[PDB]
Amino acid sequence: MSTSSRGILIAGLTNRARTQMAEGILRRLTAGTIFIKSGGVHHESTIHPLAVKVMKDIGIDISKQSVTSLEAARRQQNTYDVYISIDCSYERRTLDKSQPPRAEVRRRESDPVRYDPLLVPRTPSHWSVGVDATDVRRRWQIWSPRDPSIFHETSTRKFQDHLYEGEPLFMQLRQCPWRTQAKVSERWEMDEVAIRYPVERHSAHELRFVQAREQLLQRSFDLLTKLEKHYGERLLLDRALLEEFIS
Amino acid sequence: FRDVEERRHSRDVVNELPNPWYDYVAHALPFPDRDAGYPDEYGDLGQWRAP
Amino acid sequence: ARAVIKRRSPQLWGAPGAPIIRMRGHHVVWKFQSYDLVVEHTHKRRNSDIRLLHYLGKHCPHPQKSLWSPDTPVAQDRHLFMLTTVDIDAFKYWFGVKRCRLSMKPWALLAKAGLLPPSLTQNSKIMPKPLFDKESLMRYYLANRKDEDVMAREKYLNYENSMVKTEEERAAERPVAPYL
Amino acid sequence: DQTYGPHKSYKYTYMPDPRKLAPIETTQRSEIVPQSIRPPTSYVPNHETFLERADIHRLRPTSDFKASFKDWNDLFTCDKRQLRVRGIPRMTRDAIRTAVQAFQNGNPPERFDTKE
Amino acid sequence: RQIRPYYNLPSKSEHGRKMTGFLTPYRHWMWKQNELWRNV
Amino acid sequence: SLNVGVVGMGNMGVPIARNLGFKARSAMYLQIHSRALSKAKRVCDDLSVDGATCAMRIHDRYSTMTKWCDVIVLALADVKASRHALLEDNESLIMNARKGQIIVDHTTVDAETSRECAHEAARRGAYFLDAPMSGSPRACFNGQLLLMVGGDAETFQKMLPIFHMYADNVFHMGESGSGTAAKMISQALVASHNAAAAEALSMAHALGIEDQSKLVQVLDASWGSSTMLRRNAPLLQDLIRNPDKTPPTSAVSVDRLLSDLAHLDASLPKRGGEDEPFPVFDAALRSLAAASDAGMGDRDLASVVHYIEAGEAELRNRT
Amino acid sequence: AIKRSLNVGVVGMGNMGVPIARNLGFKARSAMYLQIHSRALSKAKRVCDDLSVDGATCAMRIHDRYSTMTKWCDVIVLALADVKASRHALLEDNESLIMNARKGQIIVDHTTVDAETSRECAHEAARRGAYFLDAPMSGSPRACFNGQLLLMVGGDAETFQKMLPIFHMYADNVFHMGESGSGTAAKMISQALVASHNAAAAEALSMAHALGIEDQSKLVQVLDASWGSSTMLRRNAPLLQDLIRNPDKTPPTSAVSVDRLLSDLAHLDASLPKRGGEDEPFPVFDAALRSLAAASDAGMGDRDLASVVHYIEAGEAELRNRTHVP
Amino acid sequence: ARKHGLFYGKMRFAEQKITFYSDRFLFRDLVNRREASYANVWEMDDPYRFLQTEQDYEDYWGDNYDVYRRMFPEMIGRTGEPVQQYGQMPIWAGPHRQHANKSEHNWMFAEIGVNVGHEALKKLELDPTNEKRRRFVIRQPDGTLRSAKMSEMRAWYWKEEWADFRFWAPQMEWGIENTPSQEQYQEHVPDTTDADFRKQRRIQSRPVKWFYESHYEREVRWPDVINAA
Amino acid sequence: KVDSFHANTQYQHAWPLLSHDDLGNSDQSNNTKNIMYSMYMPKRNKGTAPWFRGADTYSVKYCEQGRYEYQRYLMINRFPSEYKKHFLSFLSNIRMSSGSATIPQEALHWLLRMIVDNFNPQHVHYIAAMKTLQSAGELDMARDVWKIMERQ
Amino acid sequence: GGVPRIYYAWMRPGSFTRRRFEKMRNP
Amino acid sequence: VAKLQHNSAPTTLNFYEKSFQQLSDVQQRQTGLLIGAAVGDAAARALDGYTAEEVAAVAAESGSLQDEDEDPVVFASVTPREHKSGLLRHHSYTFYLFSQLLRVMATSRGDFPVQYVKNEWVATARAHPDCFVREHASLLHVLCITMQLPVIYPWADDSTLREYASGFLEFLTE
Ligand SMILES: [Mg+2]
Repeated sequence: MSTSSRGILIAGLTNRARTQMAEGILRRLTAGTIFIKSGGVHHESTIHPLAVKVMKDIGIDISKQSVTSLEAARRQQNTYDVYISIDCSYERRTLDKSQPPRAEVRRRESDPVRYDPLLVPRTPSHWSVGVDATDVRRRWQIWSPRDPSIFHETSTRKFQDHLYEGEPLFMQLRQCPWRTQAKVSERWEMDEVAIRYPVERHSAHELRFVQAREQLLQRSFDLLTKLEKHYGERLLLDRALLEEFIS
Repeated sequence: FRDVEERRHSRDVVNELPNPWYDYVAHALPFPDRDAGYPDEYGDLGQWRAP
Repeated sequence: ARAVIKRRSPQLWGAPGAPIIRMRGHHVVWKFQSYDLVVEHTHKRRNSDIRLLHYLGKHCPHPQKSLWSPDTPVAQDRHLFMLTTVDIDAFKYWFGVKRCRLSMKPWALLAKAGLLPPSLTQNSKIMPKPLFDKESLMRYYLANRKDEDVMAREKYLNYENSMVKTEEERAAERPVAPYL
Repeated sequence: DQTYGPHKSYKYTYMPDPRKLAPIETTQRSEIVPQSIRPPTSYVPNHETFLERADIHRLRPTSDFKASFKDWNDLFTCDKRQLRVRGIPRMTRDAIRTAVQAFQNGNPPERFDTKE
Repeated sequence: RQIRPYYNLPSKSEHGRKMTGFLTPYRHWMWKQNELWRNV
Repeated sequence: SLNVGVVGMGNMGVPIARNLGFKARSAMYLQIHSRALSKAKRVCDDLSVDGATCAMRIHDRYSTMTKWCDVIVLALADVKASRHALLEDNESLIMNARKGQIIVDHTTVDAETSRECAHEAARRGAYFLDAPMSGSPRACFNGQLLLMVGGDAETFQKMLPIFHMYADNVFHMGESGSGTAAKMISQALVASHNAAAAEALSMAHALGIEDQSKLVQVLDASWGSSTMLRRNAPLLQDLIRNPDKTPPTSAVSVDRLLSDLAHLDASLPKRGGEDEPFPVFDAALRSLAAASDAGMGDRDLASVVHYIEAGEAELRNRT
Repeated sequence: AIKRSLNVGVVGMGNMGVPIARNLGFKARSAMYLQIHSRALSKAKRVCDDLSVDGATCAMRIHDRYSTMTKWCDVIVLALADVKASRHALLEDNESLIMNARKGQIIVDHTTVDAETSRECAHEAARRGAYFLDAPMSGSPRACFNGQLLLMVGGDAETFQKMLPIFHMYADNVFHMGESGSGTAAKMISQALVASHNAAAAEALSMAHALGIEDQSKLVQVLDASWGSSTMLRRNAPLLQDLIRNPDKTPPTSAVSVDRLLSDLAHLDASLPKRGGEDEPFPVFDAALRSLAAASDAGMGDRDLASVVHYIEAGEAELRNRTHVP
Repeated sequence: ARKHGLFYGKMRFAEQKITFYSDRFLFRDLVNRREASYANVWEMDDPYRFLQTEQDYEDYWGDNYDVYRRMFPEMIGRTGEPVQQYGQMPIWAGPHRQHANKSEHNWMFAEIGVNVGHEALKKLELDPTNEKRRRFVIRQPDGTLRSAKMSEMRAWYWKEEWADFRFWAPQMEWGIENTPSQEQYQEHVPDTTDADFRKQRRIQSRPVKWFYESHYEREVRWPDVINAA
Repeated sequence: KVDSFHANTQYQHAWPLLSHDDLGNSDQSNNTKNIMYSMYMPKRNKGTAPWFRGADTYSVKYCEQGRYEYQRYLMINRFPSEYKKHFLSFLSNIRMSSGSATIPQEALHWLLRMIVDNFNPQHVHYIAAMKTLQSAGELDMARDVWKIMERQ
Repeated sequence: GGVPRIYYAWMRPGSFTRRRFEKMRNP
Repeated sequence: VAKLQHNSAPTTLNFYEKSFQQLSDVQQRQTGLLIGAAVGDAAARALDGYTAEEVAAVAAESGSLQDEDEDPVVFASVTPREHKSGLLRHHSYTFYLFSQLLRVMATSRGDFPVQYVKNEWVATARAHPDCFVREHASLLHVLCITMQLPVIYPWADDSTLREYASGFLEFLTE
């Protein structure tokens, strides 16, 4: 039967490793009955060759998939029902994208410096996520110096003063505060796996894809169980992957 | 909040570097230590008021 | 302390009050608006030719393109730039010796320079404010408190003076055999 | 077949400054610090209740714009430009944004109505 | 500015202000908590 | 405060009263009316056993509901039941309406029905709003419905906190009669996009494209994208590649779409001068009618793909 | 065996070719040598002049003959207007690119063509030893400026992996549909859905005017909340309402036209198989074809697709005449 | 770079200076600088010997030569200055305020004052071997406090738009007439007993960790072990 | 269509290598045929031209000088009542008792600012500074006061 | 007035610009 | 020469990658004695205390190299035994006194007496008494500490260097 779900968006920053594995897992468990669109912000990449091999160990072939942005789906943001943001945690996030991640803030229970859980609260889970880092969109602008309003020497359409006029094709990022308009909105915190650290073996870099695979198997099982109580239908049609996951 | 921060600062290896904006004051005298050329003590063209 | 109070700019404790570090603007449009980090009084002196106490610098709130990207490429060099001049010695003199006041915008600006901690109004909205109980605080204080002389010596180094001579320097500064 | 420009030995015939051709990288504040949305509590269960609790001033008619938002998340995600394009006056949208940012910091709108 | 919440002591007075500055002990306790967080 | 009264208990009538009993924390008084008093007592007992925060009343006639409640909301099964309850009964809600009452009808009725209901309510002094529901019964239980309210503007602004208790998307179409037309246009676009998706996937199988899972990804990012194209294509793939396979039954059926499409041709003006001033609308309607009488009426809306050529049978022979 | 840059050429400065060349001139920072071809050298000089004064990061080179464009480029990308110009530039000319292709070249066609043209182009490119990809583009020139174009690459997968860094400079959604001719069929299906959804949105807004709905934007929000949403409806509904409420108002000219969509649907009809010597019936698609033909026969084919509305019943006139002849 | 509708000229000299024929000492300085200079410098000479990698070779001569030559007027053994980073002062609020230093843009801060901001001492105020160097800081958008680059430090002064393509300082004569004597530097008579500022700066430089273990002549020894003894 | 009109009516192709001037000049070894044009320009400009003092260097003496070597000895005379007032002010500022608002180092500071402001510190100032620094236990600061007295 | 300030350098007899002007006004 | 920008390629591989181009030829050898000792001590940290047969057993148990992975001996992924105190899990105890001597040398702005670093070194040995009694007054540990002394002035002769180092060599053997 045609399902009542209008679509599933898997938002990311690069659409390279984690969102490609999440599209492959969610398509198998729903048996292709639900439209699933996985996209990112920076589309200038290919699917990682370890992301295809690790998914091939289960039997999922994501080699037919492709890296694509969500720019076609930002105009149709109100038409999709489910919105998933797969991004790294803000305590472990690094902006250079060339180092291993930092250590999170540790709290006391019942040598890293542990904090008090009453003095340092832990961002309680009943709150919602308004905008994520995956909720941006690209904005291309060009200020050409052949426009006589920009070529004039007293003009604010330049990012300098005395060097030149205009600016050739600069890119800025907007915000998309429409993830709360979706019916089901979740955020999945997973570490980065698409960038290899300073010196690290191929067996150790592949192991991070295996650990990111088991987290995506658990989170997709919790997502589809929530959506089965939301719509009221059966969305875990193929349970051949879950019997290896439960056992 | 002071002791936990000072222990975390002493265990951290990155923020143990010296900071010239925080560690010291470079100069506290009212006059600079070397001559920058100024003043001129003379007039120029179009200046009638001298001194 | 007037009969008819100036309704638009009220202050505290009369004029001229404590010296305060402010970020004053110009009467121009936003696209050419810049700010001056200045030290002035609590009430602005409009009857003087000396309208400020000290000028700490100029902040440009518009981001500039990084014109120095091919010099030495470091991490996050091609991002935009916010240019500001900060008089370090005059700020430390008016902050420590004269004990001036601070608005929240110069505090947030100087926290970016490494001179001050982040301000009280710079809120991390994902982390709530702490909750204090005296029993847990007493247990943590009795778990690890510093020694009395060590605390006194670190206070003496931080507040009183930090250049205290060693014994190897006292043995060097003392006179020698023709006078000793 | 010809190269563009009469010089034909230069990479750029107009010879601009090489800092013009330098790229500009970008990073949103959403990558630095996220924005969370608190759920409605028992004190403010709806968004019209949140607007009526914030109406304390005569010149800030906050309770006049209950129809300007669809639900709680639309009230708590709109910035001041989106309040401006919805047709809200300046003091009213400033009071709305201040009440939203105070509720985000942990301060519910508990203030005395100073109208009478 | 000193905040006047709705659950303060109301002054039933037609010749002045309608709400006093007399708090609740919960307001005293949470003000002490905010005082310590500023004291750090 | 305002007293609210919900009339009619069916498959869709119960969760509106359940959400009005849940979210109204004893501020707005709740009254329940039904076609039978036993069903009203049953739904009142069901609201009583699971936790009721507000007092609720049970009535067997519309007169006490009129004299007690300010706001009356109706959720019935068919058009003729709402026409009997609102206008044709002796103790009618609109013919005996109080001045200042607000009567909202959530049934998909014709345009003339909403027009005469608004006319009788405007002569009585009340305000009539037509707001037909779009959504699932479980989505109504979770609080997600689409409402297109037509009526007065300030009356619509008075009904926004009541409409937000059981619906997320509540829009104002304008004057009365514009809310009941929006559901007709919406289901007409649903039928047209379903027929277009069936024809497009039939031509995709005719051209010999073997990978449809990548075809929907590019077709969603093109200008010929639609939500029905995302919905029906995994079922349409199996219905095309296995034409002997019977389509499965769904919640939404061909007859459920044709029941709302049967209101549109009565609410439209006379087409007999040009005989077809709506090409793809009748091109989808004939395919749905050919799918209905062949035994596939109760099944899913993806059954149009076997009756695409049957939509040409009423065009070659009738001309 | 010289370590050098990639010679990348763009043939045809038209509606969509010049933003492709501008994106390749901006976003390729000293990694390629750009060639720009046109029939008139003044247009290529104008495009290279605007790229030089706006500030480009690569060196550019104008061409006026296909022979130097063949012998210079490692990668050739064609963005032309119609199938006839693409068939002339690829196969019919004496100096054409595929007929004189060197060993190892890669030729990508962004012009939407028929299936047999792409089949013969890929066959002659494989015969010469080169590679051919057919990747019909979907999007507006404003969407081409923002780098958001839709590409359906048919051809070799390793050539697709080689050409993805060039395809990601002006297109975000780039899919590999499979063998040669798959992307052309995908473009045909996409434009068939475009015409069908345009006719559906036209009839929807005519129903909205006939039933007395004043504003269209709230109807667009209602349809976005429900299952009746489509891209062409949200694209056309303000102009559809302004054309229906003002029934004498002439539509404006857009980048897409009735003639271009009719040419692409004619390619689709030439590429669609028949059963039993007769055409397979599709009622909604034939109804949209009748409306587009009635819009094009009145001289209103150069304007936007919304121009079908003032001739939609006229399309039925085109069928009704075809009923009364014996 | 030339604009369209106007004519341009050519500078005869870069600076308004006094001639070297006006004095014998300026003449001898010019002759001694020309002997220590090249006549034509190419890609293989000693001022271009810092280009040890072909990537640096293609970076310097390609697409940024007009920026790389405009860094410093005189040709030196490099093109700029090495970048070093500073330590962050401890924020006693802890992780409540650890997010606030990370921002969108780079925040550049420069020093001003009485001692700082004079262009005539500009190469003295950007000298890394000067204890009173003009302090610059740049907070990155990820919160890192680093120093400024050489062009970043020179951007805060007046423009210096000339370049020296001849003089190479390792070719200076040092054996016959250029002989700096230690007795000439001893004529200033720098003494530590007559002025205590140098020893005070040395005391301000050294760590003060001994003040906490003062009571723990007494001299500091290694910790004596009792488990191994 | 809005880009087809805006042509390059602003820029021009750059100067080639070994090019001449628009006035006909050229950078040769012989500049007798070349001329200067500084005398044809207007004499004063409101503002600063982009070529105004673009390459202007200063003397080496500014960058080879030591610290505080430019200060000449100025005999700043004043009234004797001003002498009494400033001596009493500095003597009261030295003798401030070290509480929570005053560290004892200020007793060394107000002596030093007495010499920076070109006053001769009397013997009572040295006596008060040494007694104030001995009362706070700062003996090396008192010996530094003695060294300040000897270096004067 | 009508003449620019560079007029005496442009039209000086023997210059490049004056010889170009005399050559183009009389070929 | 320049390739198409793909897979989000980084501009620089390290913070100080292009800062080493901004040093002289002697300053690259001055920092080579400092940074090269820091790289070498961190590479052999995980195999500290291993015998020659146990090091060869590490390279034998991992025989899968894709030619992008380096030698498994350098920066090994083996589990350490004492596994450590706080800071010493990345560098040895000899490097802790090496890093404290470098920190004094940077702030002293040149040559400096041994008394500036005496209180820094005895605080480490008081914190790690097990690593102190293993390595004190040995030829390997003393030589690794005083290795960084000719960075202060590399053109000095052996007579000046051994005179300056003798104040450091006596306290490390006392
Ligand atoms: Mg994708």
